[PDB]
Amino acid sequence: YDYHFEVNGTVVRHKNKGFGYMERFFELKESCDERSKLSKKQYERFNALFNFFEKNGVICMAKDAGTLNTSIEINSLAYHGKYDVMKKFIEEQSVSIEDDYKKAFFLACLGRWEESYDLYSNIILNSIDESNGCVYYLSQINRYRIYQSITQAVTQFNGLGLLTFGRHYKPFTDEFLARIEREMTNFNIDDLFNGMPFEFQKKYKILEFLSDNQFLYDDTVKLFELTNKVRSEMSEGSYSFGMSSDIVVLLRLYDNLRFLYENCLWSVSFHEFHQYIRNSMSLLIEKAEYERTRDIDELGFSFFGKKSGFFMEYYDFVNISRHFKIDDIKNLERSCSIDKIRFGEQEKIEEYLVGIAEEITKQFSANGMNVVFYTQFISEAKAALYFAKYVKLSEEGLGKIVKALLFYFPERDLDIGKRYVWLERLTKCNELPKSIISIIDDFLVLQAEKHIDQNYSEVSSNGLYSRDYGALIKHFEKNFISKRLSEITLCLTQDKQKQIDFLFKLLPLLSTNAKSHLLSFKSVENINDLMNGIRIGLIDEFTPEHEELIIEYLETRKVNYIVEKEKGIQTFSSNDYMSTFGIWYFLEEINNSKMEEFIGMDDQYDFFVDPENFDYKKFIPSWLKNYNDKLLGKIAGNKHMKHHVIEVLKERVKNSNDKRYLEILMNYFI
Amino acid sequence: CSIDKIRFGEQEKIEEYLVGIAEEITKQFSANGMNVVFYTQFISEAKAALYFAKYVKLSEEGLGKIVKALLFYFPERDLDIGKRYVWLERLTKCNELPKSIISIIDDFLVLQAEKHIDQNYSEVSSNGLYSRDYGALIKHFEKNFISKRLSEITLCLTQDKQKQIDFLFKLLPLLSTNAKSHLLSFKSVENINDLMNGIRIGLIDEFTPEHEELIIEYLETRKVNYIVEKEKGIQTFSSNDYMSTFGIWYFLEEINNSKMEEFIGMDDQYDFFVDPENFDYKKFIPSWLKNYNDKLLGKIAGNKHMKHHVIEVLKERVKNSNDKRYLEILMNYFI
Repeated sequence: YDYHFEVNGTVVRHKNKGFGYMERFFELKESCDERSKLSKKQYERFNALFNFFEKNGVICMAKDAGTLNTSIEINSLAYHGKYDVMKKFIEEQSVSIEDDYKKAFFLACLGRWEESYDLYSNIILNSIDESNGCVYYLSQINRYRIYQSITQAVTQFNGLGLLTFGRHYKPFTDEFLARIEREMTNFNIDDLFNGMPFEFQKKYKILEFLSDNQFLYDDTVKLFELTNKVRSEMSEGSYSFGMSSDIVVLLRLYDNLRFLYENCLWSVSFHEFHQYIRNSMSLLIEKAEYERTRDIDELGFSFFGKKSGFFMEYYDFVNISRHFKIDDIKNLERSCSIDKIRFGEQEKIEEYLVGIAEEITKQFSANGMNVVFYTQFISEAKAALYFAKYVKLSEEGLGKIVKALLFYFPERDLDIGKRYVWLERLTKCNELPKSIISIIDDFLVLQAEKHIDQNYSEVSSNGLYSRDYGALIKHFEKNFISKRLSEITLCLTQDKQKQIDFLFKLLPLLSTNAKSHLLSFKSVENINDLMNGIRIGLIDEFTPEHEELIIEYLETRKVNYIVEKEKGIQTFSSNDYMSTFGIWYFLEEINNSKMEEFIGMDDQYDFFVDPENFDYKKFIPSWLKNYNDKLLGKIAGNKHMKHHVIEVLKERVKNSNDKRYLEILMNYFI
Repeated sequence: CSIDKIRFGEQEKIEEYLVGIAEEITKQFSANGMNVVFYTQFISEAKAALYFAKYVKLSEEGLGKIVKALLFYFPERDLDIGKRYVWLERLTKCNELPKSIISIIDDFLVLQAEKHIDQNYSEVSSNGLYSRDYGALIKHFEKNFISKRLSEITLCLTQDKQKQIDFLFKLLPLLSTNAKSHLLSFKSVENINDLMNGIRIGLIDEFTPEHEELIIEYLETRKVNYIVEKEKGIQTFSSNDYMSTFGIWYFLEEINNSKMEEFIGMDDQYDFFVDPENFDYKKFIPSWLKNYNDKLLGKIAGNKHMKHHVIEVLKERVKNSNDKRYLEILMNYFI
């Protein structure tokens, strides 16, 4: 406790009433004349210290305070996702025990935990020379955190991991758990630092914090204090002023990532460390929304135009891609406008996104699925391709990304509906060239080659099916036709049942001889195809067979929920057809005057049909996020709906962090 | 969060903790023994407990002890007069101000009317809230209120005592009819600054048409002076003039002279309220809505002569700049 060593590189003295020795050391640094007044045996020791503080980024004190720059370098292969380079490092003869400690970390990052548990164990038996407990102590910790990772894996593999993994996997044999359970029983992680020689203690005191949560505590308290200071500064007008709250948050985050990855500590894979980076980055992105919107005069234009959390680099993309979940990112997409946040280093990011797509192919196409690695890696692969919306990628890099997100991605963790959500996000900073549409068209002819049996369906959670992949094609290029889809339409018969419905949903993609031959084979006979007909652009003016069947479905609904309420069941907006009927009646697409008797089936349907009768207490505010441009124009034209739903928007502007509700209010309703 | 949407229970024994805060204040400033070590940590608890008592329901008998410790016995180095009003107003959210507390707030205005026999005492505030606001707090919860001890001080008044002139005039609607009759007899009007210094600051409310005849005479000669200032190059006059007070009292019908439109365009701000139809909105800076009070923003809610213009000119900063207080104007006193 003789000095504060702040995160910028400066030194402020505290609890030092004696002599000031770090005062002397930087007077010896920048003055070569006072140098060589030393001895000879104490001069080769000086070249170690100048190399040491240059690595750790310690600069002169607060008196001679130079302008320090915000830079970071993590020279760790596991941080950058160099998966092939680690496999060529593991399949190589090790020289030292310091190279054994890195392979046991590189196996553990590759999900090869049964080998890393063994490889950490060989370090423990070979680290006998007392050169330093630094190898022996940090391997006891990393092994016990592997065993904690195995034990919570076999609880979620032989336990919950049957219906969510596809089978009852046993990636760890019973002979393995019969070995690792008795070895790690009677092993106290609190007794590891205290049972360790006195040469290790008071020479490695900073490593005692790795046995429990107190290596995160000094940064957790600072993160909670500076969050309230930023949220007070975001409301009181003050920007980032000098050494502000943003750079202190960023540099502590970078020191934690660089201590843990360079020293190969397996604490990188905690939940509590993934929570620290998540709350450290979500504060900096929230402060970045406030520094981009510029209000005050020229004092702040020089203060921070866009730096210290206001600009994004390669190291910031990787932290969000690895340490967030998707609902974590889905928070910030409406609290912040990340599309307005400039992402730099967009060529180093492109090497990261290609390496992930080229490590799904080497994991899900060939044999050896490696289900242990599949648990850890699939979150990072999901969040990287979800957050790849805002980077600008070249054509040779996007082709490996789309061809993995479509084909090689596993269906257990990403269904067919959560592929369209992320293929569409790759059209924000990109268009669809002729090389990416050809990959999507390679995927539609693969599913069409699997729709022979009627038993195969498309389990979609978002309601978005394999027809929307071709709808994303026809959004950009209207003049496109499909080759192999016009060849599969030659075989039309009653043999394969699922070829009937799937080829109908891709009608503008077909050719002239493909569309006419399909209409000669079949026609429309259900309103389910009518909902499919609007999405393919089939029928503009509905024939009165449809308007009969629109209210016929409503009449069967009037049969349905009356006898279903006696049994307690309900089909409220199951397939959203009657809700889509509600928009159709509201946009005056149906000229029937018989739906006044159908009022009283669903709350969404009662909103569109009789807004004077529908009490607006039952209105759900999320419905306004799902209405297009033309629908909100008619709501701006009404008087019955107009001056009442603003009170719903008035309680969502000042109580929800969703910035969409402000946009629906100011652009349409006022 | 929204702490008003949090229900508090055990209010029968939250009150007993808030009374015990009020007694330890009283046992340390009605008494001269101030243990300063205990003062360091107890006042931060006593400050926060009275601050966070906005969200409890108190009694009438238990609220008498809390208000007396807040107004009289709280130390001034921790609560100045600006902050005492911030917290007395917080105690009147869930507890509508009863007559036993209207007595105590009246006791506080008398006890500062007797602290200005010196001419050298100033209420060192920090929030821009002063003794006048406590009088507004009584008038808010009881309009038909006449303070028959502030009346019995402001009548016994002489022109030598100047500090209580600028103190009891700010507490004007609480005084009696005989008490206001004597009090107005010590201040009159001399020059064109004196026609509005005691009104635009003190609200003497001399709303006579002979008074406004000299006001429209001043801006007419200023319009003649504006022609002279236009020949000099700078057509704008002094910014310390009442250029905003021109039309705010005109649109709210405190100036009822018909010759106001003949002197249109004094320097910059005159043409807004006297003529919104023939008004150039490109010269209108919409940052002026900060300097408007609640009622003028409520007054322009029924202003159909600029209703197409005031909505868009407010959005031009709200949709672009990060103005958290301009957004509140669109929410409240607009639409």
